[PDB]
Amino acid sequence: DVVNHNAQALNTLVKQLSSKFGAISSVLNDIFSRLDKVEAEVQIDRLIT
Amino acid sequence: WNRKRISNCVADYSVLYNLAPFFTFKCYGVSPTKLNDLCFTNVYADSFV
Amino acid sequence: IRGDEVRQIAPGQTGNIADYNYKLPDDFTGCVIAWNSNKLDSKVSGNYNY
Repeated sequence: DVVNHNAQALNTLVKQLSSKFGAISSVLNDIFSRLDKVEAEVQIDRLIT
Repeated sequence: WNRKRISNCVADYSVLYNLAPFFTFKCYGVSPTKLNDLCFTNVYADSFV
Repeated sequence: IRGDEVRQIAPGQTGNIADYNYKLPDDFTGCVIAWNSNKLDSKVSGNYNY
């Protein structure tokens, strides 16, 4: 259980990077490329939070 | 609903930005100012009056 | 500026005036003011000074 919990928490932390958190995309560079700096910052603030 | 299909093209938007008859650029999901940097699979046009 | 192009003045925009003539920074704090000038700038048979 000590091995499995420490593996499972790291797997969850890795898999959580595909989430959008209400933004348009989970890919960081796509928001920068598809939007200008007025709304790219407010879209990536959700990802950072 | 006569739709024009754009597949094999080099979409130069300098026509769209450097000519007089253009009024609104209402783009949803993408910024019009960065349209010359991206790529698209298939473009479709609905041109009516 | 010709009227149909007056929307080109914004932080982060492209076009003729927006690129080759007048670039605004993305962190611009200020105001942009425009009004029609048919009384003065528009002349008979074209005003070619601009």
